[PDB]
Amino acid sequence: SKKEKKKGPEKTDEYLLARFKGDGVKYKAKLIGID
Repeated sequence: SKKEKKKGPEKTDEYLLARFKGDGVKYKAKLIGID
């Protein structure tokens, strides 16, 4: 098994801001309730 664990980090909460500068806005807008 020892071999490149899950792709990149397994972060997901504090990591939001990590990806925020990428595909965060795409769903952020929608997950909110825009159009």
